[PDB]
Amino acid sequence: MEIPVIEPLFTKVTEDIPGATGPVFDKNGDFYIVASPLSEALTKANSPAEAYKASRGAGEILRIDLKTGKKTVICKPEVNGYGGSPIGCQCDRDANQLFVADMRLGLLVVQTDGTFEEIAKKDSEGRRMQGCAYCAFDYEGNLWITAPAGEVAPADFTISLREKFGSIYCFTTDGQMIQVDTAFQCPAGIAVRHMNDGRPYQLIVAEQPTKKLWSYDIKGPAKIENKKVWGHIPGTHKGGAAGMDFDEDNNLLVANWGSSHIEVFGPDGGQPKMRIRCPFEKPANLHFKPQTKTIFVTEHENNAVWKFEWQRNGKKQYCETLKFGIF
Repeated sequence: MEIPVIEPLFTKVTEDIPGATGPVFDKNGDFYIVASPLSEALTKANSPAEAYKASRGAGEILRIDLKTGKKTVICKPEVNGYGGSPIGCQCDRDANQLFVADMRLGLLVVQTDGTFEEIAKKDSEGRRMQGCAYCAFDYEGNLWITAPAGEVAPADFTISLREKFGSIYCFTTDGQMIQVDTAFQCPAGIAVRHMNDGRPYQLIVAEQPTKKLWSYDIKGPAKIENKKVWGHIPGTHKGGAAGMDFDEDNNLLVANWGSSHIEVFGPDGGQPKMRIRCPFEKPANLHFKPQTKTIFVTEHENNAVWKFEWQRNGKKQYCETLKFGIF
């Protein structure tokens, strides 16, 4: 019949964060969120004129106190007077720093004290870098990245909502920014499926407006092939798959922005196995709290962050692993 639905109790975490996104935990269990006024301007009326304007500003990386919901500004990135537009974050393993996809600046590495380095003006072949949105570390330390925006600053902001110029990258452990595919209409969330023993072997990439999840076989660092449609995202609403994350049994949980649901895919994809009804239309991003069943969810109806309890712990993030396994 219909896909099965559950409807958990979501508890409020924090609010008043436009385009709330990039939830992430660092190595000390500090919780961060990113504010994206550019995202908000893109989902509103007169978005052409509004978002162009909003792209001259800077988004924010915030630390959230989990008890009180109080926000502290960590970083308002900008380079040569071009404001950053961060979206998605991952924490590094060997040092306590955030890798941050940025739609104007590319990829950033942001320290807890608020300094940041911009990683790449150009890719490995000398093409100008594209603005990035979501990223995912594999257990080998390669960062897989979606790039829905056009060329990074100083180019005017452009985004692949209608036209197919969104790209995929892999930033390798030895410092190469390699473009691994292109021609997506607004690629969004990205994730890496691993074998039980740690080998990365499948890349899952969200393509938002087309309501598809794509998969590739991972052959090695920056080596992907056998592009296929892997999952179908329900609904005909404006929006689609955004952020996504794995639980410890490799179920993929996907924010279906505009649908009021987080979709749950099993290891083999296809149709979602279940759906999770949210008390808001626009779930945008999600992230498990380390060693818990707790999922943190950002949403653009109330511009807030919430949490709920899932069936099992999240997949261990890269930052939770140990370089030598036992130490």
